[PDB]
Amino acid sequence: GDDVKSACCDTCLCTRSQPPTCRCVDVRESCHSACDKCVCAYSNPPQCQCYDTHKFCYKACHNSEIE
Ligand SMILES: [Cl-]
Ligand SMILES: [Cl-]
Ligand SMILES: [Cl-]
Ligand SMILES: [Cl-]
Ligand SMILES: [Cl-]
Ligand SMILES: [Cl-]
Ligand SMILES: [Cl-]
Ligand SMILES: [Cl-]
Ligand SMILES: [Cl-]
Ligand SMILES: [Cl-]
Ligand SMILES: [Cl-]
Repeated sequence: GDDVKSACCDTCLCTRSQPPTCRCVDVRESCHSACDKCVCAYSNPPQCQCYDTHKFCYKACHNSEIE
Protein backbone atom coordinates (compact mmCIF):
# COMPACT_ATOMS: atom_id res chain seq x y z
CA GLY A 1 0.00 0.00 0.00
CA ASP A 2 0.87 3.66 0.48
CA ASP A 3 -1.15 4.90 3.53
CA VAL A 4 1.52 3.43 5.80
CA LYS A 5 2.93 4.99 9.01
CA SER A 6 6.28 3.24 8.35
CA ALA A 7 7.85 6.67 8.25
CA CYS A 8 6.69 10.28 8.05
CA CYS A 9 8.94 13.13 6.96
CA ASP A 10 8.42 16.90 6.50
CA THR A 11 11.73 17.53 4.69
CA CYS A 12 13.35 15.17 2.25
CA LEU A 13 16.51 16.10 0.40
CA CYS A 14 17.47 14.28 -2.74
CA THR A 15 21.03 14.79 -3.94
CA ARG A 16 22.49 16.43 -7.01
CA SER A 17 24.28 13.40 -8.40
CA GLN A 18 24.17 10.52 -10.84
CA PRO A 19 22.63 8.16 -9.77
CA PRO A 20 20.84 10.16 -7.01
CA THR A 21 20.72 9.38 -3.30
CA CYS A 22 18.15 10.72 -0.85
CA ARG A 23 17.44 11.15 2.83
CA CYS A 24 15.17 12.96 5.29
CA VAL A 25 16.89 16.03 6.75
CA ASP A 26 13.83 16.50 9.02
CA VAL A 27 14.81 14.78 12.27
CA ARG A 28 12.39 13.17 14.69
CA GLU A 29 11.64 11.71 18.06
CA SER A 30 11.09 8.30 16.40
CA CYS A 31 13.70 6.76 14.17
CA HIS A 32 12.24 3.92 12.11
CA SER A 33 13.97 0.73 10.95
CA ALA A 34 13.19 1.70 7.32
CA CYS A 35 16.59 3.41 7.29
CA ASP A 36 19.35 1.05 8.52
CA LYS A 37 21.39 3.41 10.74
CA CYS A 38 19.43 5.42 13.30
CA VAL A 39 21.61 7.77 15.34
CA CYS A 40 20.18 10.14 17.97
CA ALA A 41 21.21 13.16 19.94
CA TYR A 42 20.14 12.58 23.56
CA SER A 43 18.41 15.97 23.63
CA ASN A 44 14.97 16.88 24.93
CA PRO A 45 12.92 16.06 22.99
CA PRO A 46 15.63 13.87 21.36
CA GLN A 47 16.64 14.29 17.75
CA CYS A 48 17.32 11.37 15.53
CA GLN A 49 18.66 10.96 12.08
CA CYS A 50 18.65 8.44 9.34
CA TYR A 51 22.43 8.36 8.82
CA ASP A 52 21.78 5.64 6.26
CA THR A 53 20.63 6.52 2.74
CA HIS A 54 17.31 5.81 1.03
CA LYS A 55 15.64 6.27 -2.35
CA PHE A 56 12.23 7.43 -1.19
CA CYS A 57 10.41 10.35 0.42
CA TYR A 58 7.56 9.98 2.90
CA LYS A 59 4.61 12.34 3.30
CA ALA A 60 4.35 15.00 5.99
CA CYS A 61 2.99 14.22 9.44
CA HIS A 62 3.55 17.43 11.36
CA ASN A 63 5.90 16.87 14.32
CA SER A 64 6.18 20.10 16.29
CA GLU A 65 4.47 23.55 16.20
CA ILE A 66 6.88 24.90 13.60
CA GLU A 67 6.23 22.72 10.51
CL1 LIG B 1 1.33 -1.43 3.48
CL1 LIG C 1 -2.23 10.53 7.12
CL1 LIG D 1 20.88 22.88 -9.54
CL1 LIG E 1 21.77 16.44 7.91
CL1 LIG F 1 7.84 10.79 15.36
CL1 LIG G 1 9.31 1.43 12.91
CL1 LIG H 1 13.97 6.62 5.23
CL1 LIG I 1 24.00 -1.12 11.89
CL1 LIG J 1 25.37 17.90 26.02
CL1 LIG K 1 16.05 2.10 0.57
CL1 LIG L 1 -0.40 16.13 10.84
